[PDB]
Amino acid sequence: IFVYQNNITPSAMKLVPSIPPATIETFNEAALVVNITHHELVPKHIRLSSDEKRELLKRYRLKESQLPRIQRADPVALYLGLKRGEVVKIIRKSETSGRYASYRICM
Amino acid sequence: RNGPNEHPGAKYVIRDSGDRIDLRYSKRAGDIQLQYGWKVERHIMDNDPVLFNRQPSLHKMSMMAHRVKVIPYSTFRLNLSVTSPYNADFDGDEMNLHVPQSEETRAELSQL
Amino acid sequence: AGRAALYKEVYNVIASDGSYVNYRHMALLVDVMTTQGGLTSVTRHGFNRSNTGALMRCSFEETVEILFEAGASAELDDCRGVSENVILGQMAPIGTGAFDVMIDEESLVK
Amino acid sequence: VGVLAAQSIGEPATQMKVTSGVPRLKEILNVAKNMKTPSLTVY
Amino acid sequence: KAIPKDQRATTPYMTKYERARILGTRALQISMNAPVFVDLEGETDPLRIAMKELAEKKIPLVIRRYLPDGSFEDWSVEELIVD
Amino acid sequence: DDIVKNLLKFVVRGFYGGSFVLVLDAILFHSVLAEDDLKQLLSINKTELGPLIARLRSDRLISIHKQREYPPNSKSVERVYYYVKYPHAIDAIKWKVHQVVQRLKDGYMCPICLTKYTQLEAVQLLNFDRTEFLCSLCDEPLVEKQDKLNRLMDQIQPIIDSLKKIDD
Amino acid sequence: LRFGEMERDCMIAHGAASFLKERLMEASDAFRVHICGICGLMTVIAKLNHNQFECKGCDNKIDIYQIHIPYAAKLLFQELMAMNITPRLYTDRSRD
Amino acid sequence: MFFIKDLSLNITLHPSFFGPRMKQYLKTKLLEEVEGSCTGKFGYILCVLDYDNIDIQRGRILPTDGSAEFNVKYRAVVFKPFKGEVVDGTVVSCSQHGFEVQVGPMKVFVTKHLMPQDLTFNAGSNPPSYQSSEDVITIKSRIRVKIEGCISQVSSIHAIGSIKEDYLGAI
Amino acid sequence: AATLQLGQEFQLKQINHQGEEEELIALNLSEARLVIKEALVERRRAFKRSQKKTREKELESIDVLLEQTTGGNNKDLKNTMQYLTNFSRFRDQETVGAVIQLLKSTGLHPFEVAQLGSLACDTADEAKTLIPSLNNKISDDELERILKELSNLETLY
Amino acid sequence: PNLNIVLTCPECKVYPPKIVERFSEGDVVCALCGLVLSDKLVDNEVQAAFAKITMLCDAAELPKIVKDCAKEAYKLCHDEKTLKGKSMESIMA
Amino acid sequence: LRMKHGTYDKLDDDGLIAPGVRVSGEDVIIGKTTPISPDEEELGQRTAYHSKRDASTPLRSTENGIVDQVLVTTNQDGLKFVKVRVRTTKIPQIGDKF
Amino acid sequence: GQQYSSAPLRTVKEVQFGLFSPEEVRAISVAKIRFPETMDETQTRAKIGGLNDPRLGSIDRNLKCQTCQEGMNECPGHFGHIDLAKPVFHVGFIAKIKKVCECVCMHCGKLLLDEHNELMRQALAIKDSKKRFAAIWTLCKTKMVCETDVPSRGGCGNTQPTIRKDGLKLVGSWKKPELRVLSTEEILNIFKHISVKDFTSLGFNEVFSRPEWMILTCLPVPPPPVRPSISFNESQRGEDDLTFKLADILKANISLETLEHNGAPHHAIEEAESLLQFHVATYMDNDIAGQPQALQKSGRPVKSIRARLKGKEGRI
Ligand SMILES: [Mg+2]
Ligand SMILES: [Zn+2]
Ligand SMILES: [Zn+2]
Ligand SMILES: [Zn+2]
Ligand SMILES: [Zn+2]
Repeated sequence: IFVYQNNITPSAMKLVPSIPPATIETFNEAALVVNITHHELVPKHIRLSSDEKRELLKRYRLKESQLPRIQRADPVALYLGLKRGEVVKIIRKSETSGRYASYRICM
Repeated sequence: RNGPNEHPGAKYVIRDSGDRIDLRYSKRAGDIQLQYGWKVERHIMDNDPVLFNRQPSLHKMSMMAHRVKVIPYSTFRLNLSVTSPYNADFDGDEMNLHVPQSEETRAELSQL
Repeated sequence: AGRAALYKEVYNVIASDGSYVNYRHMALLVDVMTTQGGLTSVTRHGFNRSNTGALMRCSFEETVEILFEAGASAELDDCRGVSENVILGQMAPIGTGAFDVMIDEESLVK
Repeated sequence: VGVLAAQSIGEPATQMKVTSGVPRLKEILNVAKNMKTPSLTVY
Repeated sequence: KAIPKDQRATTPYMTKYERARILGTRALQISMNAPVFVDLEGETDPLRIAMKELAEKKIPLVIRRYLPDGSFEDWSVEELIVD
Repeated sequence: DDIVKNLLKFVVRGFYGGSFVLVLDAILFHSVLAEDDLKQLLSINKTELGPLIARLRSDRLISIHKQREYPPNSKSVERVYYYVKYPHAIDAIKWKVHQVVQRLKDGYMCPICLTKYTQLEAVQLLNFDRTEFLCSLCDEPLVEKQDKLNRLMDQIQPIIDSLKKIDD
Repeated sequence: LRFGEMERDCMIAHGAASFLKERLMEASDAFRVHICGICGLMTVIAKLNHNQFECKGCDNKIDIYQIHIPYAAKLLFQELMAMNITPRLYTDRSRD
Repeated sequence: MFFIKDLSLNITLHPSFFGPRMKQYLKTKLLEEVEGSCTGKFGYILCVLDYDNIDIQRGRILPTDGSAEFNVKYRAVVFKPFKGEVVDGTVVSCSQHGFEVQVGPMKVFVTKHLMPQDLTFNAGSNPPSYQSSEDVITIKSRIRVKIEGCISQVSSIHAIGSIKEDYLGAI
Repeated sequence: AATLQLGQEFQLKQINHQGEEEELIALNLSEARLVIKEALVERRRAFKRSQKKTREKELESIDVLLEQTTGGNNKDLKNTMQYLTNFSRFRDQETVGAVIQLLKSTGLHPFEVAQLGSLACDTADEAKTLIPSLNNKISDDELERILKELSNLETLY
Repeated sequence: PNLNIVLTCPECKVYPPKIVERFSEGDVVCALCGLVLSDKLVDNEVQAAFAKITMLCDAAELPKIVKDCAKEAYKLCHDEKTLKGKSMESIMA
Repeated sequence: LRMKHGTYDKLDDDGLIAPGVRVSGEDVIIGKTTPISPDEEELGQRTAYHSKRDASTPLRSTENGIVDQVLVTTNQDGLKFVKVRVRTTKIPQIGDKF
Repeated sequence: GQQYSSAPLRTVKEVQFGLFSPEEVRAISVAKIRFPETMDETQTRAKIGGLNDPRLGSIDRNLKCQTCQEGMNECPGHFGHIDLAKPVFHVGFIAKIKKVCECVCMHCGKLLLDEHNELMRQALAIKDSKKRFAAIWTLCKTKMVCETDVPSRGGCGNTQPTIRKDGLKLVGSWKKPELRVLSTEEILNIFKHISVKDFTSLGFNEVFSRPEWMILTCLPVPPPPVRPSISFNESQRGEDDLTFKLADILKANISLETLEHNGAPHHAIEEAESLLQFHVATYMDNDIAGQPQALQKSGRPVKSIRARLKGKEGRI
């Protein structure tokens, strides 16, 4: 993880995907000033284990494509450092059910 | 035997062969006797359910089954409780009626 | 957050009018506008440009263009869509016809 | 349900200084990139 | 692919849509003279006779409920709890 | 280029009349001509030279390069360069002769209906009541070389031998 | 009388499929066509008092399927075909 | 060629047939339609083997008309004629274009052009016969025919052969 | 046609309704007559079971059976049985029993072995002309040695 | 070649067709046994000449019927031998 | 041929309904006819009928009333043509509006 | 009420779209439709080879439609074909053709760039066809030169021109500026050279969809049931706008044939072609922006197939 003050040269950004499996998450200092997750409107997120996932898909009889999708550029996605094909769980507090689970999958 | 003109009557007959006999001009031949499986087309009579609609039809409420009561004159008659879901008021308004032709459908209307 | 915020935005114009609509319906709407992972407008642009069956897409807005792009890309249409089955005049997989009725011999003997 | 919701929303639309009412709803559904009266509420 | 009975996960109640259809179908058959399993009270209207059967679960039909995966369950209209 | 000229003369004898053959021979006499040179050379007109040019364009017989003489006196100069291309002519003649041989190597009709039937249709059209092939819709009666093609093929064989000699 | 898009949608909202189907087939127009089982086109020439069929060019006298569609949908296809688009039809699921 | 094959067929019961004994009705309709009928794909259907073990599968009801549809998997004997096939047959009808050979259920026609030069038609005989240099072809006469071609139509079949070549002609 | 390439259903590889693979069943007509004549016998029983609660003589014995088991609406079968009867080389299944054995040894294709027993052949060239696929697969003499044996095993008419 | 369709009652067969047609029901019925027969009843030189002719009759204010009779006439004459001339002024007049 | 099934009895010889005649829907007010080429169609019985295709303007299917006035006149270009005027009393009814 | 058929009855499930292989067109079509006339010289019956012949389906209830027999009720109608003297663009695909060209080479007919390039490697992973075509086209539109050798490959280092849509034509622009309108044939030829890997890497399916089929080498003719005649006063014959368009496309075609056959100024050719292209174009779409509309003799604009489908009260 590398935090920068203002901006980075494009060459440096290009060199970021040069060490598989290892990755480099790059955040702006000014962007991290406030944690977003503490905000009221953001319900709790949980990343999942592949075994848990395969259970999820089997139980609802789903293809990965059929899950509600979440995009990598999403601030939350960046926050948890998600990668493609990784499922997240969301618990939102509902004004009808009162606890409502949900599932999404990074693009 | 009541023919088309009297209300409780039949317009056409369909033999099991799948052939329609128009009851006008049938009397000239003079007799018809029904056999099981033939389909007779009868006038609407009391209690036949019909869909009933007032456009623009933006509610699922705006199309509802009904149970026919044959009455004279011209306008469709209907109770006023049902005027609200159709968003209907009685001045020059019109309502399309739809008769289902199949026993199956006829059932669905009554039951849904 | 986009989702919840969206629901809040919609819910306002309704309570503003004084009308009341059940929570469910608005919730369903929002979720449809969402699951793509970004806010999907309801326009010829937003949903109509998704990958759902050609017939279903061409019926809503731009019919000739959708049909040409379909035939260009040799697109397949499963015909699980409502409007598609309608155009073909066969019983839709909804409501009454979401399942199928069969005769069993077993109970029939008894 | 999908229809039943669509109707359920669009109907109270038929019976319809912060932008409000139908024209607001139009902004919402269109997801207009730019809207007339953007605003915040700060606590 | 026809989930076995032990594993049937759906609602044992008969959804209104079902009850509607079974009624229509059975009533139709009755109108076409297929045998009736209940002694009439003097009834005439087929749709009535159909409901008369449904009350006693004499209707000999079986519902195939497609799950979204493509598979299905088969419930017998006699084993579905009604209302 | 004597063998190619002989093949072209044989093609003129086979394809078209003598005037086209003479025009080709005139082009053979003079190295290069531009769009007006046949007209000065020939007593035929330019419009009729145009029908003949369209006939040559229909086939692969010859080739055209389209060139302008650049020097800016008035509108400059439209010069067309007609040069025979041997490979295209060889390919087209081979395709034609082989196709001709295939055609040489390669029935029921009703008078009133004007329909047409075949052997498989014969099995269908047969009736047991009478003895005859009957039409389908109208039920009307049905009614309705190689050696000569082989002799004309003897003419084709000299051309094939000439093509083999040109090849080797 | 016109039974339109909105009116339909009310039916879907009641979830009555049978009625909808009837009202868009028997109540208005219904048409019976034959289609090849190789090319999904309507090319099939059905000549029957004779129970004879050929789809010429895919050379099928054997496999042809019988369907019912609203006459308009028929036009919609023939229109597309006339516009050089092939709306092939199939009674089996190849994608599975 | 007389073969056996496992075949599938779909059947439609009018509702009135739904009494418990219905399975019998199924086997009835199966035999009635299938045996003696022809199908362009499998040829002439001859007889149904394994009458007792017939699989009913599970009967589905379709939309309007309320008539039960089924899929029956059964095993049966059928005749499929083939091109380049040598068969034996007895003449039935005679035409100037040729005599029509009866092979099993199938009537094969032989064109006079498919017949040897020495073989000639005779209309001066009752019935009309084909009198060659040696053999005389008449109705009851037996002739070995190699089938040159076959036309297969849904529900029917018709075809042609020639006795012109060696090891052929009258039996 | 016969290159020994047949229809999709007529492909050599078959499968039963149990889902088990099978080789195509081809029949010369001796037993082909018999099997059809066979099944009708048990078929006749089942009719009477539920009812409770020369070769010329063969033709009419079949016809009566065709009037019983078959509804009588089938001419083809009436045409077939007669066709089978008259041209049957082997009358008794007992005779056929050895024929079915003898004919299949080398593993010749079903279409081939069917035409062998259903048709009268003497010389190898006679057979191999009528069945062109037998040319390079089997020696001439080995074929005729069977062809000799076949003519011997033919049931006397 | 044939292609002409005639309507006949297979139950009557007595006469050729004697029928009535019902436009409202859009069906056609034998008047005798009252059987429905059918259903779903559906509901360069010249141009130059006629141009100048048109102008002439127009300036003459002759009613269209006259104009069209003359048009018809002229079409029949047209290019025929016997006319053999007259330069197109004589024919138009 | 192609004749309408409304009764023609009311027509006077000229092809018009003399005024004062009570008429009803499907009645034919104006008997008009056209010539046909025999070879042109030959559709149905047209070969036997030989002559004239029926074009007559009927009264409206649903109307009725009394013919008030009928006038005949040549128009601008000389064609004889006719107008007909049918009066009817429409009494206030249940469905009527105000 | 329709006549019984012993065909198996099934319901449609899958529906697959594609383009007509002109070969398949000819396989299907029952007539060439040479003659622009409608009815016969006798003025009764049919031209027999004109726009409407008994080979195509027939209306009027009294005519039995030779090919099917049956009725006007039963007959589905049948398709005619027309052999275009010179190939033309299918209008709807003019855009996508343009992109395709810009994506591929104009001589060796190979995909510009290559698998070796990383950006290309990335884009090819996309499973969505449309997106793949778009992404790739972002790359390939930029690079104007096919290249013979590349560091870790096809030949023909020719410079790939810029293509601009102008007035139903495509114009090549070489800086090498060399400006040349792009004829149909050369382009079609290019598409013929496109490798299977190539176009299937784009949004096309080797079976159902080929750029070759996007270009028109031949054309279907709808039966009259698509384009029926209507009668005014029932004694006057009314013809359909589609029939008039077929008459135009025909006449234009015949002209171009003859001019090509003989007496070719090549300025006349290029015009007569542009005429054909125009007729066929407004046949499929009348309302294309910037072009002149085809006006029926009454002054009303012709109602094109697209107009029939497009708006509310269109077929859909
Ligand atoms: Mg009102
Ligand atoms: Zn086909
Ligand atoms: Zn009658
Ligand atoms: Zn037809
Ligand atoms: Zn290149």
